[PDB]
Amino acid sequence: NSVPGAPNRVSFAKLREPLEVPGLLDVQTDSFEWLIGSPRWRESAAERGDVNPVGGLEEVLYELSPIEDFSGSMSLSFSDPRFDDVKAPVDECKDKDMTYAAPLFVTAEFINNNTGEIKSQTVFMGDFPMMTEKGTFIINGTERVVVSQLVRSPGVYFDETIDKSTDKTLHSVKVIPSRGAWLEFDVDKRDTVGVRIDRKRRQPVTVLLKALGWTSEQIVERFGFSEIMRSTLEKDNTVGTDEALLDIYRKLRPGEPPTKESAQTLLENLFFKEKRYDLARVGRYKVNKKLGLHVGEPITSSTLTEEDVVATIEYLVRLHEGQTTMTVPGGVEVPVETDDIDHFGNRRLRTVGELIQNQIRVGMSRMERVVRERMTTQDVEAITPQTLINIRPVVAAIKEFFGTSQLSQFMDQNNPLSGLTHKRRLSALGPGGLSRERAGLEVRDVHPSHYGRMCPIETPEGPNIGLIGSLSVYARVNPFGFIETPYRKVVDGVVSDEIVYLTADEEDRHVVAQANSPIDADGRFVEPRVLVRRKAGEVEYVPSSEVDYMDVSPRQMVSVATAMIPFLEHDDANRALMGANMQRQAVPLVRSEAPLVGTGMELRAAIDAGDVVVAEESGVIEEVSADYITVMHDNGTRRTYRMRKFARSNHGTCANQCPIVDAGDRVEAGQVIADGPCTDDGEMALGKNLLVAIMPWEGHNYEDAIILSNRLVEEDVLTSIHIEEHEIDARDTKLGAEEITRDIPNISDEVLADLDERGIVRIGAEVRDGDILVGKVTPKGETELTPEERLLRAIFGEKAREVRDTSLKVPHGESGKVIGIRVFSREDEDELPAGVNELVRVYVAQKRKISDGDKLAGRHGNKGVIGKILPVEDMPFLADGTPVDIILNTHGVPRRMNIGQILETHLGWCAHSGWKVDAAKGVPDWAARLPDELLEAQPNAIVSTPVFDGAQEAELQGLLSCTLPNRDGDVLVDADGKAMLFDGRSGEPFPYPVTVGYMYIMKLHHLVDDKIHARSTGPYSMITQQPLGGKAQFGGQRFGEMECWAMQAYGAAYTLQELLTIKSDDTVGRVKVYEAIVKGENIPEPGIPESFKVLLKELQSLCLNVEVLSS
Amino acid sequence: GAMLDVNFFDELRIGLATAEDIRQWSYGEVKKPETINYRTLKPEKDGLFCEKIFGPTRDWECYCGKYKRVRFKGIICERCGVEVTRAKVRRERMGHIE
Amino acid sequence: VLRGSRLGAVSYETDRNHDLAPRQIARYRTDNGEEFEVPFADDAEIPGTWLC
Amino acid sequence: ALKRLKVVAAFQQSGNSPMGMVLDAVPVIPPELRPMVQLDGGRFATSDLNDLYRRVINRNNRLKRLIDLGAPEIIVNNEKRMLQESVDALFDNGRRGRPVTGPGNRPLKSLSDLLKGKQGRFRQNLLGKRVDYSGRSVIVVGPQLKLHQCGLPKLMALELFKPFVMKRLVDLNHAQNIKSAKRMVERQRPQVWDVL
Amino acid sequence: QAITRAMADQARTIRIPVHMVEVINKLGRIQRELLQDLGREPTPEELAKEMDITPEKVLEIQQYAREPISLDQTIGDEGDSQLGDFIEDSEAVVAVDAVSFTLLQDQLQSVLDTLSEREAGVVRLRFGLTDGQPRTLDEIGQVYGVTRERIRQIESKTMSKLRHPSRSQVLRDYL
Ligand SMILES: [Zn+2]
Repeated sequence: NSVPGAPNRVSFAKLREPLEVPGLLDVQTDSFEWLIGSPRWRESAAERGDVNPVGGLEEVLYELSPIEDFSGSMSLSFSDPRFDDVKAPVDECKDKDMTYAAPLFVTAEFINNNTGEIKSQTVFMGDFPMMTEKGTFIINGTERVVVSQLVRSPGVYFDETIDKSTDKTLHSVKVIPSRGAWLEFDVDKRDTVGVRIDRKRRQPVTVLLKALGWTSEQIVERFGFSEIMRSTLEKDNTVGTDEALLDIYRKLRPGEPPTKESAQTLLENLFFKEKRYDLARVGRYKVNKKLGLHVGEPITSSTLTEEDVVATIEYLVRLHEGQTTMTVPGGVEVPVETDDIDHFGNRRLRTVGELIQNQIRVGMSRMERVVRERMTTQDVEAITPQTLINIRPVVAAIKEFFGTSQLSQFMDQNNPLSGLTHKRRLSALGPGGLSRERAGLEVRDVHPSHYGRMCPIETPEGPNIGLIGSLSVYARVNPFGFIETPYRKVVDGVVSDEIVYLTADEEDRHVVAQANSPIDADGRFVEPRVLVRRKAGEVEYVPSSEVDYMDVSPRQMVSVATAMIPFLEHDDANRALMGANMQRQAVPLVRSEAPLVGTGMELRAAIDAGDVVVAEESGVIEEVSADYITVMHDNGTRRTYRMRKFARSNHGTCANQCPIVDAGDRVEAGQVIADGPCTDDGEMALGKNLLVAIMPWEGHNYEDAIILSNRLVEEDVLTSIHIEEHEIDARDTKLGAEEITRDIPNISDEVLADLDERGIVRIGAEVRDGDILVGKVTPKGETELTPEERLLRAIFGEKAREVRDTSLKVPHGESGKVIGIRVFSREDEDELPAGVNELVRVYVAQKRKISDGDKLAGRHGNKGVIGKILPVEDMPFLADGTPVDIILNTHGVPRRMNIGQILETHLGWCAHSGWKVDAAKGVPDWAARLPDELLEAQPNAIVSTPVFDGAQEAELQGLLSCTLPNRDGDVLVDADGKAMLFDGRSGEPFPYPVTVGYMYIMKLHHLVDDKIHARSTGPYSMITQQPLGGKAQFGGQRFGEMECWAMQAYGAAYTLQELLTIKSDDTVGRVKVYEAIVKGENIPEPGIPESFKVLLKELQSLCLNVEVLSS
Repeated sequence: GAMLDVNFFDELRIGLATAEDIRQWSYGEVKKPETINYRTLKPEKDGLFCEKIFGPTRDWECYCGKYKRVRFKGIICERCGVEVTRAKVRRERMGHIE
Repeated sequence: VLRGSRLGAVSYETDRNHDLAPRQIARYRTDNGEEFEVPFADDAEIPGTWLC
Repeated sequence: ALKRLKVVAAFQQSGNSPMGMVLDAVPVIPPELRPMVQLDGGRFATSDLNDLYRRVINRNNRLKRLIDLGAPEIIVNNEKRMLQESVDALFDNGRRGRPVTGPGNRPLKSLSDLLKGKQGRFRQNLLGKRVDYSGRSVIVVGPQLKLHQCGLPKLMALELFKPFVMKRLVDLNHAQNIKSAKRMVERQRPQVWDVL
Repeated sequence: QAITRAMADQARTIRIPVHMVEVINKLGRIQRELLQDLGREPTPEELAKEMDITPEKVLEIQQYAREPISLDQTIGDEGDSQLGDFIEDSEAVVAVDAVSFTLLQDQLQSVLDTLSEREAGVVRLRFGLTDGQPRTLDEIGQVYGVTRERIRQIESKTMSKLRHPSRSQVLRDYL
């Protein structure tokens, strides 16, 4: 429901949902339209207060303007950014290898103070790349996703450590800004209060207080409660503000002579001025919230203050003393406690608009440096904003962010789930956040403040586990960058329908119930004591009126890819992590059916991903073809929607779109009008439903291998289309110009048969490994030919052929049909790089059957390669005569704790066969909580068990005991879920019943045709002469240290020597080995490897006299 | 001891090279911070890629093309100074900066 | 796949040792008394100074 | 005195003189161990040691100009200190001070960086290499095999055993010579599997 | 003047002279002004008309203004692999060309050996198959005591013999 033409998927769920799932690309689109300053953002911010908001671009231009030279006689300031329409639409940008962008215009203004003159222009600032309707960027023709970054927010961070020599609690502070110099405040093993101002040595805090200008009477009056402060005031042996400033200056800038004004202004121009220190709006907000300084005041003047420094030291000494509350004079009370730096109220999120804003700010700093620099040279009253402004650094900053950055990534296009999960990703690493090797084991953990904000399950399993996560389903992001999650407000024990979005601090202040606690039909709790979540991750039982919030749903804590695993709470967390990560490696198949047992997430994850065509406005379908759908709206006007037929995605797969509407059908707004890569009738469909048996079978499924039927090869069940793109270009050389032609040097007319009369293949032609695709030739020059070659040319009459053949050929192991050619030319005014006269792209598509070595999976972490593809007739078959389609091994299930796959197999059999609960003498006791019209189902019913609220084991037992016969009255699978099978080879019945059912398996993008390589002799490196590495070359395999130790442990001196000399490095021995194999002789003796000679020349060039001695 | 490295080694000795060792290994002094010509892409004389110091770029040719076969093997061209020999000696000849 | 050339040629010849062109040896002397031998071709004019 | 006598006795008991710790000439590594290659498309790529050597030559030539010009000692000492720091950055970059960076604030790779570490000469190229006659694929279970047997896919075996099958194709008169035998193996004629 | 001429001499690895650095800086200023005052990256025709040169000279200057990339930079993101591990040495011995040339030398020597002695000697001394030095017809004529036109005539008749299918079938595959 709520989607206008959705298929009827009956749900096993028992609880009502108060809040619908949000837009699942809001994390991208809301941030970028904040950065623009869209009217949609402006009214959405006007809804949440009238706080006079400013966009990201206006914020950067306001904090930059006005730019003034040293004399103060002239100023340049910016205002009012504007965007034109985009230069070309998204499909044209992708087709023509362009960037989807819009021109940005700002209003610059120049003031000459001594006369009074306003010279105002309108300055073009560059082609700003725009975000499409799905949260992506088309940068140079490719679709890119900017990933949000998890960082530590600026603020004050109090913490304590316990000593191990004296066993004292040593408290400390760090106040860390964005863009500034740090300062700390320790309390050491002696009773002293220190300062390490800007990572210098140490000094007592009274030095810093006197340098700020505090007398000892003032210090005693303020810190009169602290014996620590009294002792460190007495033991400092430095009295006087000038003396303290001298003591600071003597170590802060060592070597510079202390002048009085420089010493007096060093502290102010290091911290308190907006040039070199500005903790941001978030940092000022967090400092004011921690110390309680300004309660309701709007956040401005984001530099540090002396009241902030004195409040920090006062907080530190009261924390060391052991109090729990304090108040600064002129503020509110705050609790006194230490800080956790991994807490999600201290970890913020630099989203896409903020990352682009930082790069704009970096570019405009260089622009204003050049503004001052050429403002001093040029004659005044002759200059104007377009003579002051050089926009080339801003253009280059945005360009080098969008290409070659860590957080601007190639979009994951395997299926719609990969695409939707690449957005909504929170990566902790990148430029400005922690590394991978230098990251501790404490930031890779799941913290109790991730509940509802980050998913505990979905994370990589490689060396990135914990450093990349995913947003939860209901989570929002603050104006400041903090992740919120919604809660239902409960008052006097009655759960109302107010939804409040709480960040992790306010959640720590309250006590939050659980979404499945019982409710007496008006909101009032049924039980007397409710299970809750308290301040520190404590889970208790409190009285029912102590509660003041409640989760909106179970599965509030999970993400999109994790909410699609049925029966998740019966799987262990390792196998759920694997299942969620393998779900976004499935390939699009040629037919794509939807699961029998799913959760309810598959529809919304398919509409929100965007590979489905959705009717924007209601109408009636006027004309359908395979290329377009044109609907005629209710007021005259029509609209046609082109489909994307057989388009290569970023990873080689196919991106077909198929209409699913008839030619007179009435559609509604929001109704799915055409399918996508991996969807069936509008909902995400990544695999196929296959009949499974859970026996072992003759060793062919030993240790996660898999046996398949040959029906899945004959009937094209698991068959997929993969497209490859090959590119060549013909540019100018020193000796002439390369050209694309059929008149190649000496090759036969056999290999020139499929080439049209410009040297490109014909569309539809089958290509093998080594076939010419584009015939190119380059000018060679003049060389000296061998006497043997000259004699052969004189015998056979051939000429010199002053051009050298360098064509584009199909690489090793590839084939397919040529389906498309895209040629760009210099003379037709296509925008090619300098030098290139022509560029040709050929598309070769092939259709891949399933074969052994290919990797399949289910949704519960059960992967495995195919070991055998049996014939149909030697497969275990039911008493019907029906063969099974896949055989999975028994030994792999119970030691992995993923019996969600077994309960899915049972429910899938019941959904295939259908059922009918016998409510003759009333409803049976196990079906008392079953929703009505789950009390019968037709064959091939689609059902849905949601994640933490689904079908119970009592319900699966009952539905197994009532299920429909096949064609005769023959119930083939008994009340345990087990069937009697026959052996396909011997013919005898298997002696015990076997578990059968329908599991939804999917085919993963780890196919054999990409994995296999071999090499006898190929390319070699340049400095050291060892083989290159990789399948993209020919590429050798590496024989490293551990393999050498295995050879030495065996005792294989000759095998090891031959591997390390005449198979890598011995340059004159490689050729003699080849010649000796071909002539049939004995393999010769090895020589010195070339890497040893390179080592000796590097040791000699470090001035070391290394020499080899004889005897 | 051995310098061509035919594999009868007994020892490998390391030590500290003096200036006489350095300017005895060297085949010539490099005295320009030049690498190749920007137009013809051929090495510059006395530069970091010089053929008179480090040996020729093409097998058995000099720099000016005056001597171009194995018949002239081991002689030095009287014009450009490039010894006509193999091109793989540019992995073996050192130079020095004074 | 990146493919680059250090701009030189590799010839396929048999490195013989017998039928070689005649050479004459000059001897030069720098201003600190060092001495060097330069093998010039036999039919070639020996220069007056040489950069050693 | 014990810690001093280690290095004083090292210089005594050998034939080393301690004068080799100060440099009067700097050796220059051969050119093809620091090459300048021309890529596809006319672009050049070079090897980060040419920049360090060029800094040494530039500052040395300018020092010769200042000494023969007769400049004051402030200028001459600043030039000598710069020459010393450039030779230090050639041998070991970032050991003393800030490293010399290239474009993009990336530090240049000096002569001691070619030797040290997991990616240096000793551990990357000498104790373990990449090898010819070498393949890789993905394993499946072979329960019909004996213990001394493996199943090798024929498309991998044809590439590993390519010179042996070229020799045998010539020997059985399926090919006239090694060139046409290599063409038969590359185009995968039906005689190739019988020979393999 | 000293700072600017030194920067022209010493800024780049491949040294461009001072006058070419001056026209590169001129083209840079012209291109910046046209991009600012046009709202679009100018064409080579617009640059060549603003700077009074031909539209191919603009491309020659713009391709001389390219700086080398580094062989020692990490081309990956996680594998810590440099650029120089991806560049195939396009001038190494291919190890099957080197043995094919050997077998071609042997086969060509066999086919020449099954002719007559003086007829094979004429072709070997003509094409320099023994010492790499192709002599002329008068040199071979004074070698065998014959005249130049008779040397040319017997050379033509040996080429007619060697163009036979019975000789050239074993050598057709080596081209
Ligand atoms: Zn020469």
